[PDB]
Amino acid sequence: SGTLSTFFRLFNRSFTQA
Repeated sequence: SGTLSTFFRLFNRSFTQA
């Protein structure tokens, strides 16, 4: 479920870099 964890990991990582 959850998910949300992963989605938040890719969203934060992508926002930080790029």
